[PDB]
Amino acid sequence: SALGKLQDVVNQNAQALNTLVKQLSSNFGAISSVLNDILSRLDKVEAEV
Amino acid sequence: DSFVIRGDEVRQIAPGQTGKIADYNYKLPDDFTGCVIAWNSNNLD
Repeated sequence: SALGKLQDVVNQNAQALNTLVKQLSSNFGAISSVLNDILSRLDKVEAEV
Repeated sequence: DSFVIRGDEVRQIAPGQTGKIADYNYKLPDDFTGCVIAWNSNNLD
C-alpha cells in the first residue's frame, strides 16, 4: 500500500485499455457488435447503415 | 437506360440491391445519382 500512487497509475492504464477493448462488444443500436454478422445478415444498403 | 421487366422485379432497380435482375442484367452503383421511372405497359400485351 506504500506504492499506491504508482500502482494506481498502472491500474488506470489497464482499466482504460480494458474499457476500450470491452467497448468493441457493445451494439450502439446495431443488430450485432460482430462486424461479420452485419455483413452476412443484411443486404449492402442496410449493412452500411 | 431503358428496358421492360415484370412489375414485381421493379423493386430491384435501386442502388446496392440484390436479385436476378440486379445480379445478371442491370446493376446500379451504390452512389447512384439519378431517377428510376417505371409504369405498367400491360395494354401492349
